[PDB]
Amino acid sequence: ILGEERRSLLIKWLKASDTPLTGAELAKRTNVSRQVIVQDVSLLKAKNHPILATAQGYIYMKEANTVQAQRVVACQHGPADMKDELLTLVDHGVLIKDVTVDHPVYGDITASLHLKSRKDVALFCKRMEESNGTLLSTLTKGVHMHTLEAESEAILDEAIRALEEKGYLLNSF
Ligand SMILES: O=C(O)c1cccnc1
Ligand SMILES: [Zn+2]
Repeated sequence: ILGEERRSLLIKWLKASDTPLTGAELAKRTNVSRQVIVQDVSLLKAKNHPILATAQGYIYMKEANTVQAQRVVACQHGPADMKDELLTLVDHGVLIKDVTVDHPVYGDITASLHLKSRKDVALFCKRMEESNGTLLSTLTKGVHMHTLEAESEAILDEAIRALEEKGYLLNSF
């Protein structure tokens, strides 16, 4: 009963929230561990709840008041330019929805980043360097995909052109 009560609260809180809720926050609200929250959300996903774990916390997927522009972008940068690439995108008001790496063993690996602010980017880059941080390894020579989302196609164009000026796009060859 208590586990089902806890998961009912998680759904309520995620539906009411306009921002990601960290596993740590959800764990503190329910007196469990972040690991228990992982298991709760896993069970909810198997019940077809569209809950996504992002780099900033859990979100319940729903639609916006205006339909946003979206684009798949092929990128490439050196092993020290991740923070500058991501900051360039959020500074143009672009949501960095995900990143995909073409891994020789796993195939395409996609992480739901949902980076939106400078603080999102700074905290994510710090946490990845403090861990193993090998999602964008020497395996693809920095080549990777992003799904980007913005209010207009004009805004995506300016952000993508800002990537090219820094040499962060995959050069058609
Ligand atoms: O965009 C990048 O460079 C990136 C994003 C997530 C993880 N590693 C690299
Ligand atoms: Zn990138």
